[PDB]
Amino acid sequence: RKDVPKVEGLKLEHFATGYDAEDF
Amino acid sequence: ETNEIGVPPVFAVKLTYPEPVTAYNIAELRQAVINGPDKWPGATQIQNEDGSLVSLIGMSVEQRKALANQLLTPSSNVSTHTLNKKVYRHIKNRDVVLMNRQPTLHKASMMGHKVRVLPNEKTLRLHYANTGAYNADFDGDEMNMHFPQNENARAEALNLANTDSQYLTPTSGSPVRGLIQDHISAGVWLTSKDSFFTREQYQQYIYGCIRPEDGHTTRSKIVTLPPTIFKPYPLWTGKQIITTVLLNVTPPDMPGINLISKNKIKNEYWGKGSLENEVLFKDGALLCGILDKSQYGASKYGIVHSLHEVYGPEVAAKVLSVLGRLFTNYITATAFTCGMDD
Amino acid sequence: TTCQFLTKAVLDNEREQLDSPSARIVVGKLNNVGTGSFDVLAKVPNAA
Amino acid sequence: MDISKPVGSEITSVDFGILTAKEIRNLSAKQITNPTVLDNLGHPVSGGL
Amino acid sequence: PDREKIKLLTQATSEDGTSASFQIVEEDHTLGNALRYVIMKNPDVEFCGYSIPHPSENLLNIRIQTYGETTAVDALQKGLKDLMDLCDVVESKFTEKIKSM
Amino acid sequence: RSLINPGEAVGIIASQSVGEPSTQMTLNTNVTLGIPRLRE
Amino acid sequence: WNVEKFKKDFEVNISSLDAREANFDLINIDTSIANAFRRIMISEVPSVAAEYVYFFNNTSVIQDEVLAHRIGLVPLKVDPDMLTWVDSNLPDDEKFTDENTIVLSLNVKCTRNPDAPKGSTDPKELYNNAHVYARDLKFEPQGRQSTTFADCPVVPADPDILLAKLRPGQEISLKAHCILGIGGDHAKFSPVSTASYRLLPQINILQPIKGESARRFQKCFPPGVIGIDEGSDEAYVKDARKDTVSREVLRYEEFADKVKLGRVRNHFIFNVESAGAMTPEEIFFKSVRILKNKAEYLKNCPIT
Amino acid sequence: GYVKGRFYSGIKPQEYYFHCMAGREGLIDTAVKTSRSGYLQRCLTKQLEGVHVSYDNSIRDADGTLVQFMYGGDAIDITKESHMTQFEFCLDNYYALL
Amino acid sequence: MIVPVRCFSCGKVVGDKWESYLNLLQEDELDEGTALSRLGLKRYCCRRMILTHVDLIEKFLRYNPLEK
Amino acid sequence: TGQTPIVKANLYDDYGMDNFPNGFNAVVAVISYTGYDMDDAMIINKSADERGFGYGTMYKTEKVDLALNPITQHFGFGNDEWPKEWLEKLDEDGLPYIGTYVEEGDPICAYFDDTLNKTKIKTYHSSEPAYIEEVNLIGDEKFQELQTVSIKYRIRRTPQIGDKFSSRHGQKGVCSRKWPTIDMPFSETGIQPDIIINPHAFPSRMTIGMFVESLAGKAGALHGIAQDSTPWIFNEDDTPADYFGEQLAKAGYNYHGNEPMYSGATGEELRADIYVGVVYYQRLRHMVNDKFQVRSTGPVNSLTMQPVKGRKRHGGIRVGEMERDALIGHGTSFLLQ
Amino acid sequence: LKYICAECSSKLSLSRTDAVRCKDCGHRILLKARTKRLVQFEAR
Ligand SMILES: [Zn+2]
Ligand SMILES: [Zn+2]
Repeated sequence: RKDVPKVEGLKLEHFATGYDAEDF
Repeated sequence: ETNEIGVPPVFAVKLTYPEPVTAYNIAELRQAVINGPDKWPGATQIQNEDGSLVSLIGMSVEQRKALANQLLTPSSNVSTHTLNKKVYRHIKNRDVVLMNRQPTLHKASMMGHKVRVLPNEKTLRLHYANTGAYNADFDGDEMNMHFPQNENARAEALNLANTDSQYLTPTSGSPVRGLIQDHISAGVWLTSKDSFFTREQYQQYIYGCIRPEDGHTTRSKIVTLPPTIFKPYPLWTGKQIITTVLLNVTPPDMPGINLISKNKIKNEYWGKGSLENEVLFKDGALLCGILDKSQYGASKYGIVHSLHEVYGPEVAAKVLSVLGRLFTNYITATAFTCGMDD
Repeated sequence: TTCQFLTKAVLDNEREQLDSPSARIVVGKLNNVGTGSFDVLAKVPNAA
Repeated sequence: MDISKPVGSEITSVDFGILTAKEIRNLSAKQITNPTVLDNLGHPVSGGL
Repeated sequence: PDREKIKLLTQATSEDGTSASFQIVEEDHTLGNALRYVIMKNPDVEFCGYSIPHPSENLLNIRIQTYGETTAVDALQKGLKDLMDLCDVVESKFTEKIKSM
Repeated sequence: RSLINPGEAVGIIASQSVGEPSTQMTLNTNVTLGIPRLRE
Repeated sequence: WNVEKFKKDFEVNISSLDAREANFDLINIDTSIANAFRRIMISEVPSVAAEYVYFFNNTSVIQDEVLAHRIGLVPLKVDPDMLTWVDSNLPDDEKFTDENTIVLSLNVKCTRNPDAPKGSTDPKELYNNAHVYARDLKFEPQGRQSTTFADCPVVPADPDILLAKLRPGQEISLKAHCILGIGGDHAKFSPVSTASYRLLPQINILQPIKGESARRFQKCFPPGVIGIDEGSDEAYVKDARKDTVSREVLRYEEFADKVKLGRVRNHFIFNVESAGAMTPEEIFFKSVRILKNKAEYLKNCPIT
Repeated sequence: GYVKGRFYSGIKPQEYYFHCMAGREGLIDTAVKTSRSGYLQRCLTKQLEGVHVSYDNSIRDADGTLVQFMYGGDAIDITKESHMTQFEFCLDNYYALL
Repeated sequence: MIVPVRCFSCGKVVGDKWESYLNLLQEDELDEGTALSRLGLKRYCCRRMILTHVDLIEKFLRYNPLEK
Repeated sequence: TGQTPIVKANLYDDYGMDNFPNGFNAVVAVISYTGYDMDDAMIINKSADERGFGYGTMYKTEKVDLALNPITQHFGFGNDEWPKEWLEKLDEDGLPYIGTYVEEGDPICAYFDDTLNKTKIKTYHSSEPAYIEEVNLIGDEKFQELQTVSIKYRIRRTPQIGDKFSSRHGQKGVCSRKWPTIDMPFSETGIQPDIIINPHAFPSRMTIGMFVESLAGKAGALHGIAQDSTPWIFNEDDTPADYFGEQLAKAGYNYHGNEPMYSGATGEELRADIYVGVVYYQRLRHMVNDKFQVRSTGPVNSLTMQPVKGRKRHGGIRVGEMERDALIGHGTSFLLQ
Repeated sequence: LKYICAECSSKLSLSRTDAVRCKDCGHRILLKARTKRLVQFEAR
């Protein structure tokens, strides 16, 4: 049985309040 | 409150009770008549001394204003001189009303409730603890509302078959009025040893449920408890909260209640040395133990009923209502979830 | 059997003395129950 | 009903009996013999129902 | 001046004053929470807090008990005013940082 | 003080303490049991 | 306690400032008050919105009430300090004047375009004015308006707010009334694209976590959250203002005893967007002053 | 039909099916076989309505006819009972009870 | 029916970024997630709205009672 | 409004359920707060409702034609002096204007009765108004002067406290309060919950599958994906709680989907970062009577005097044989009277 | 000009006992259009 395949390229889509995305 | 029934606006304005006009009420009935049939409180019609009805319908200020001051007029007819006019006032919170949900199997399925008006509701509103009686559920279920029509009736529906007059069922002798859902889970959580509170909170919660201009004052001043923990930080425990509520409520002339009871939580889950399985009330104080469906549900010899025999239905029934708020309060401040981790 | 029992009353010339609750509900007389087991009287002075 | 129209008169007991042709022909306000009920414009036929 | 904006519920109010409760219209937790915390900063308030009798009627109830120096009235003021006297300080400290940024 | 008050139509009251519980006997778990047994 | 001992100590820092929003922290204040500020900037700070909307005619697919409901939501770029409220006692003719309200309409007829690239799917070239945007909303100035709002015309904050769609033969036209009000009523008035705060987490490590346990503990939180020390090798907190409260660390056992996630109940991280009407710093000003005022209104009311 | 699965993790198609046979049950039984006691109650009340406790502690019908000489043979209320014999919780609070 | 005006949980306007979203998944062949990003939808709630639209309006527009 | 479910059942696309939507991806609150949400009840954000949350509309259709027969019934206005105030709710052709508001009693149609010489009117008879939408009028097979006509009526059905709502997980609950978005508990992330469902509606219900949908939905949106949820893709080994619980961690949110929250009123972080997510919810049709009906006094009966049934004609409420007893029991000979 | 065919979409007007039908198609199916009129609405 194949495992339920995880789709790839999971990125951080969340940060603290009042913050950008470029921190990383 | 438990003994209460929520009254939607679109109703009260249509339901009217024929009140006799005299001196004691004249102040009132006047005012009402003015406000007419479309402004609560008020009335819609006047019965003179000869039985004729007076629809304040398409009337405005004046016509009313006048017909008002004519409440205390003599009799043109020497026959009916004994009679006075009767104003058909709106149903106010001072009155009583009959509530029921078919099928009516036991007498608990038809009880009377204190009136209380709630502006802005499209439906009646009922406290939870009652669900045990009528067999309610809040899922598309309707109930009938009946309005007393002579003081003799109201009397019965207020002292023979009201709400609290039926704490114990005829079937056996067990309660039918306790608590449910949020309430159980909440209660205990606050009573665990793990509950701590400072002055600010202490007081705040206490009033957030107590309400002194309510029906339970006991002394025109709210009492308090010395902090269990003094230094370095003055704190009070949950178990004291109850005690605080207990004192400000039970008649200030009767000795505090003393009870020997247990809950539904084995000493286990609490850990070593914990005795939180046993509940020990002594002298209007929660010395040890936690509070459970076994306590404020419909369970014999549970603190509720216990209070019942000692201090009667009222003192009790109220206590509940007042807790139901404190409880729902402690919840709105801390919350109660359930996630994957559970 | 509403109809037959009726015949039982006519053929006996029975006197239904309006006692049982059921019998009163028809006439509307206050029922034997509780608040209908006793009566009310006015202790009024000035009668002698 | 109102709290200002009482009456001290009340039936104590109820009996059931047959109606003799007498009481009937005596209390009756009118005798009926005609099938039709209304004329040709919508009025109570004499002796009608 | 308005009159119904604030009324004293006379029932649970002693004659000395060191105990009294009031009903306020048109005001929820927003004010009740902030205010109550202010009243508690008065060294004569032995008891305080705010009750909402029901969320369907824009009502707000405050209870204030005192030792005896001042009565319910006063305490309410000392706080009522101290409140504005505080948020005002906020506006400045924020103003200067908006102006320098 | 724990007596029963003269009046109470204990009759009717009993008819209730019977008809109401007989609604939990809707299901089935030797003899006759439940709704029928009461019929007899 | 003293108001003075408070003004001296209380402080505020401004993190990021912008036209549409800003970040900042209030420190030493109590959570009750902050919260108050909150409920305000959302439910009590006035703004402009469309109330009554009268239908001259509507022959599109979008049914009437729906249509209305909508635009009554569109953001309105007008300094709500330029208009007065509305007395809900006067009948309809005396209730709506010039300096009282604001008038806007919108009249679009759509037709077929016989000049379409005979083989097009897109409705812009096949049809004339099929799509209706918020830039389509027309300002009709009234008397005391031709001078009042002469400098700053009225325009929806977001012009391309897609409004109505339609194929040829269809049309819409219907002016609408528009005043001020607040969120506590109908969210249309809420002058913010939300705004709220958050208690600044406090991460405190019990014992030193050096060696490899440095890179393994560091990578259990957002970036830069946990920087590794030099020489000491032990981790530490960089800015607790970057924690997402993933609680991650509390999963891998070794660390489930080496720290504790907590709070600093006097540190508030504020963030406030904006629909477009009122710039941020402003929406804040009003709120603070809003409370200040609500109070004074009480200092000057007698008792019953 | 043994459930080697669980509600968290996941049950198998085989299990699921049999599971249906089950949840359909309590609903095929309390719904296909609803017989109301609408007569039972009326059978009793409407005959026993007038039955009551007089002022002589006897239990008669409405027409005087007697059925019992006392309620439970002791004439105790079914509700004032609860703690009539809870002697413990009684001598506790004595001063309150009295 | 068509693009909801504001967001459902904050109010942030949204009925605009419809025509660009489509152009993002179409010309730029970006994924659903990154397209919602550069379009100004940070909190999931806002993202929700767009990610799962049903421009079903265009299904109706083919039933115009004003043509052959 | 309608949306494609974030949590899908793959077979959804194949069967083409997008061409005929039915739900709306909703933000869900797994929590007890207001304390009005117990008894399997639920809670709706006011600011959502107005923002447009699952707003629906109703459509009724009525036919006119006094072909209960040599014709005499013509639509329009006759020369006789009819009322006049019919010239507003109605055009000169005897058919009403398009998009007109009308409640019970209002005119719908105008016609002349040659055998009655009086121009009369069929009215609207629903205990609730509406606006016109359609205008349907058809001739017979050729001249057969107009006789048969109809039309459609738009009836606003804004989500009112009382209608039913339930996701696809047998989670039937009625709405008890429409809570103000300001009193709602807001998230660390800054999100006022759309829907609130109480955790006490779960233990005796066992619908864990919702719990899944949650993290399932949250993620997929955050990343831009439709999460496949067709039955039996997981087995005791690789479980959703993990698979997705990761996607959430790899996105930045807490593992088991836990999110930090604050009390709209008090304003301090609650106790536990209550766990919440997103669910395809469904709006249940007005399958409720709701229609209360009071009865000061009105219509009775010729042979009995007691008021008859009604609801729309203010029919009195029945005191049946059961309640008769109830009262009898207590001992309230008066309430009975 | 108060009417429209539902079939061929030809705007027309009926007289006194006119052809209850389209004078083009003959598709005895009809509908009256929306006249430039007004109703009171608010955004709620
Ligand atoms: Zn949003
Ligand atoms: Zn045609």
